[PDB]
Amino acid sequence: ENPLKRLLVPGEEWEFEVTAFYRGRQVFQQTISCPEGLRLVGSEVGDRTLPGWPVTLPDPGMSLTDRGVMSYVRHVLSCLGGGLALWRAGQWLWAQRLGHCHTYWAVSEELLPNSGHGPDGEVPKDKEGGVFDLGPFIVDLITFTEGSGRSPRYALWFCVGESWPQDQPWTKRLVMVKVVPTCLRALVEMARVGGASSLENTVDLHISNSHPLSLTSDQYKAYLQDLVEGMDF
Amino acid sequence: ENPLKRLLVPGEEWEFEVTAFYRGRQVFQQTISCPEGLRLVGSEVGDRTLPGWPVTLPDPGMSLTDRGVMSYVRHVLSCLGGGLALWRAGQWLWAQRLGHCHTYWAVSEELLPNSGHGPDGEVPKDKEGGVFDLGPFIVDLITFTEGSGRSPRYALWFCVGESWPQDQPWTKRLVMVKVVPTCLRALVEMARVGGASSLENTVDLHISNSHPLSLTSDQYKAYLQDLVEGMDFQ
Amino acid sequence: QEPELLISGM
Amino acid sequence: QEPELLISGMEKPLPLRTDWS
Amino acid sequence: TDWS
Repeated sequence: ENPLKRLLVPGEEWEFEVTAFYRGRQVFQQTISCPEGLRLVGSEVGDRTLPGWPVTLPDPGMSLTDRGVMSYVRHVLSCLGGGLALWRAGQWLWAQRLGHCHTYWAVSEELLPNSGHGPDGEVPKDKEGGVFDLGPFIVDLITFTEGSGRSPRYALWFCVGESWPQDQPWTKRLVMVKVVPTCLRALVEMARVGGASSLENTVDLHISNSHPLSLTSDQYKAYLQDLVEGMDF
Repeated sequence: ENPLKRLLVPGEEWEFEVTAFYRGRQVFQQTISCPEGLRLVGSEVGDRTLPGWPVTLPDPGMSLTDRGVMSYVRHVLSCLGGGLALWRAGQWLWAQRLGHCHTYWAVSEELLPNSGHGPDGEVPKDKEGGVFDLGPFIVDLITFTEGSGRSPRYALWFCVGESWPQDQPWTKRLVMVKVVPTCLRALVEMARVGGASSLENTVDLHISNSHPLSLTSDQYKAYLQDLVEGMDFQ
Repeated sequence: QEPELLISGM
Repeated sequence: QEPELLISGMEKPLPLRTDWS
Repeated sequence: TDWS
């Protein structure tokens, strides 16, 4: 009855879009759906026994042009070990660092990882750490539909093997990974177009067992409010 | 004989990829080709006797979601006037501010306008301002093919109606426009892939009447060298 | 943190 | 200019190492 | 190696 509640139903799988950048250049993109989430890894062998879908970041390639720089990328990748794990449980996203690369994270904009205020945290190794709560996200999204606040951020950016580029151009970092749970992207775009009129617009939530929805803003905001009332704060 | 020299043959037009962002969000992207270059305008028109392909930046639209912010964007666009002119004279790119919006520029990364060293300059209003020189670019491209230099930058970023966002998140700027002469993107990509083997690779110069070229790294570096010996240096 | 517009004339 | 890698396991700085030779 |  509330289509958005499909987001949190037992057995649900979200799609996550992984985009990797080596020194400010997009080198890889893959979309994952898996109940155990995903692991950002370096090689396609060595660890094949861990839960979570392996997302192998590509070898930097061997060119006469930038081999000094890419050599560093290659070493970083080779130290990923079990990887950087990311998964969902209920309304929360969790991450854990299973290899040797110290990894910092922040929730930020699609195009700019480091808006200046520094990392939200370092991904823990010996315990999982919460990196996202859909509860506050949806509160902020409703505020956005009411024009009382900016578009909520949903892009998880990870800096791998180096300190967070606080007050530094992010493109200088060897390995930067953006992870977007694409449902959140879709929810924001829906609010964005919904503010332009009261005509119906289509949303694909990009989650398991969910066909596209065609809602007016009034209906969407109604569903958002019903959703957030059943969420944990 | 040297296919790369077609970059500078009189009468040829470069393709320019123009991408506009309102508050960090891509709102527009078009490829433009015109002997008199292009003019970034905000649909006041107002003169039809100006040179340059008019590139009309879209209305920010009306939404109950970011009404206040888009109002500022709209104001900037309403003050563009004759607009931001960008055009080529041989190996040089030139920019001139024809309207009332102060505009700052840098040659920077594809994905990041503000590398942290501030703007390369302010686009002047009553004379041409040089924003790019293919001479040094090609010298730096050759260095890159020899492994002893980073790839040269070629992405022109413009910040329109606000100061350059030095030490600030560029996504907060109302109107940022990236302009990529796509020949330069292609030249850089060709060197990158060329370093990885002695096989032929394909490079498309994206200029008028261009067709993809199939060159080995040796043939490509020879042509870069021949090209650079034909260009002007001060 | 409102924008400071830099437009001449007016 | 050079990146400074934050990778655990990289073995202590040469001064913090016991010289058994 | 050029890190700029």
